[PDB]
Amino acid sequence: GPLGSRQWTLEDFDIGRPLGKGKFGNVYLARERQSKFILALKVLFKTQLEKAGVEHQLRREVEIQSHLRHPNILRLYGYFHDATRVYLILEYAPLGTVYRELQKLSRFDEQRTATYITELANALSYCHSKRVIHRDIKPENLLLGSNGELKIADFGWSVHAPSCGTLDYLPPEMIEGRMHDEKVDLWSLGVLCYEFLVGMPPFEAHTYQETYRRISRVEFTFPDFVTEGARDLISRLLKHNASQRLTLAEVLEHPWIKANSS
Ligand SMILES: O=C(Nc1cccc(C(F)(F)F)c1)Nc1ncc(CCNc2ncnc3ccsc23)s1
Repeated sequence: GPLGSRQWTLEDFDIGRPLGKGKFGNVYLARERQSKFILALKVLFKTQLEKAGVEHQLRREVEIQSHLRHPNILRLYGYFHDATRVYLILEYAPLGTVYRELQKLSRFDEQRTATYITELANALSYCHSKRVIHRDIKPENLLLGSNGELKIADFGWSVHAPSCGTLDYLPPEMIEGRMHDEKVDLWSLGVLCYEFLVGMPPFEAHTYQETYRRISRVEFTFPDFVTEGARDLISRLLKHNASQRLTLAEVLEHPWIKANSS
């Protein structure tokens, strides 16, 4: 492909409409001028990265992504900069974010949910084998390909094991500033499964302090419609003791996953 070749500049691209907004910058549709290749560009600001102390994290993300190749991980082809801005050259996800899909549908059926969980678990299995922990799994970081396949994105917070918004997706060991490993992604997977079926994550609250309290205690309940198989998978992922959480192999072979995934 044309985005694997070169020292990229902004003048190499036609810029299109905004695809999304982020805390650290906007994402735009783009077209590479020579090849006419359609892609996305995320535009970040130097001052903003400097002040937050995250420039090395961005370098690490680009480096991590230079190695990862999986159909359920969104490609990051490389980056360039000008005087004031840094630009990430990204694979375009034509069907948008899972975050937006959930807003539109309110909740997902068991089939769509199990299918997304399967694809996520495959992507994460691959990351963990290449010892990469994602650490930032949530619906805004999950995008959809031409055929509706899930693609994980944003390795800006990723680390090699062991080692911005709400607390909703973070496990007890992370919110308490403790040592943590690959099992953090397993907790976030449980949170996602719940959110997909219910329409909101299990520790959601009006305050950071209440979300913190409920995560620490693993204090949550299921609405009446959540089936016993889904309850089982979620309860075996949302364990305070990280070592007790299901492995990804065990998720992919879970009876509820097997029955409902396409
Ligand atoms: O955002 C990232 N990295 C980061 C972010 C903050 C801070 C840091 C730092 F701390 F500095 F390391 C690093 N990476 C990302 N990688 C992929 C992204 C997805 C961008 N969105 C889209 N992409 C393709 N198609 C569509 C369609 C709709 S939206 C959309 S964001």
